[PDB]
Amino acid sequence: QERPTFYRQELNKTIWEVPERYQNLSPVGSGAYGSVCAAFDTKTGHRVAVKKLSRPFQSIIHAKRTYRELRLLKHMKHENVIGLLDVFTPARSLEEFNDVYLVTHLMGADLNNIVKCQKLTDDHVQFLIYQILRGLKYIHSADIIHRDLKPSNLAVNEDCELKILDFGLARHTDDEMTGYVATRWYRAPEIMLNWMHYNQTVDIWSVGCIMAELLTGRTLFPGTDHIDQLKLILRLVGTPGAELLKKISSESARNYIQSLAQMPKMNFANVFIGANPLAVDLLEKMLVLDSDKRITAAQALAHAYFAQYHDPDDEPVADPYDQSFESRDLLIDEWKSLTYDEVISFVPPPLD
Amino acid sequence: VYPVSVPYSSTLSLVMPS
Ligand SMILES: Nc1nccc(-c2c(-c3ccc(F)cc3)ncn2C2CCNCC2)n1
Repeated sequence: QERPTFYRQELNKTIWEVPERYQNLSPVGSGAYGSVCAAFDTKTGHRVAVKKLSRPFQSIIHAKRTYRELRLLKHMKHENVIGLLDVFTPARSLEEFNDVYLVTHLMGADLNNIVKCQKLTDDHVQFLIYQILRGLKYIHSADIIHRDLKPSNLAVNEDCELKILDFGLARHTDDEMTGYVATRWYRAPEIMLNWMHYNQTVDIWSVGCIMAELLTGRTLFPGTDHIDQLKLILRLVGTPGAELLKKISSESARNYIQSLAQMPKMNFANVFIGANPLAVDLLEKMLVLDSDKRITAAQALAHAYFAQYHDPDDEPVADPYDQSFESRDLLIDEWKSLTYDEVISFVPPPLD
Repeated sequence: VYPVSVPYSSTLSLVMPS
């Protein structure tokens, strides 16, 4: 219909101005460049997560980041990928347009919380990784690369359902609140130092790191610097041939590895003691340095580890996603104006 | 060696932390 009635309050030391349909706002921590509140939605009867962007138009870099997130979120329509119930702004015109709120279904936790407060069975792992892969198939089908899969970017609820969020840039950073320390632990050797030679196969590495950690409860490669990170990896997957060692490492790192004795590949059945041998087998096809030999999201869905959940008919794909805008160099008000067109054009899901 | 949390042998719930 026309414009809802708004109300105002103070959460996380800033004014939250939202439609009356959203009640009982409770802060549930930070998101990417913003922060998120749990709510009740009187329109649909569901509990929702509302994220308010934090000064979305303060600079060019940020204005473009805001556009990029809205476009992406508007496009993602899949059960295992965060998408939009609603997007709103309290402004009534472009001239007073400063704030952007985004609403999705409320998920209770992420895998970081889970892994640090309970043990998971093999059944738990089967379904959780099954979901990650299924969404990943969808995301990859659209010619999108996540780049930053890790436990904290996988949101979950009490029924053990899972959604992928917070897509990362092809960029290295040590800026505040970007999650840079943990991202390094799940990142594919080929993109540990630069983003010149990579493809979507980087996410499957990540998945492998995540799966292991769900099985054991421990971070698989918790390195302290790039040298220590590469060591820890090779120690498990064996030192590779010289051509490949140089694709996946720096001069200094390469020299460190060679100052050590050749490392053999470990048998993953001797590392992960007690594991379902199907679980080990799949890990063995994810965590390989040769990205071409890495099993893909599509294929892995058909693996026997997920026999209980696989169904090729209910594992949908995506409309490829148009990222051209990324090439434009604009001004704050220019991005902010594209961000406004997208707010106004937004159509919500049907009420079921 | 990483021993698994719950050894394999021959509807799923998760406890939310708060
Ligand atoms: N409780 C909850 N439920 C779902 C998502 C989030 C959420 C959002 C978010 C994103 C878009 C949106 F529209 C609304 C909320 N961004 C980061 N996170 C959390 C995801 C991982 N845990 C901490 C941050 N939080």
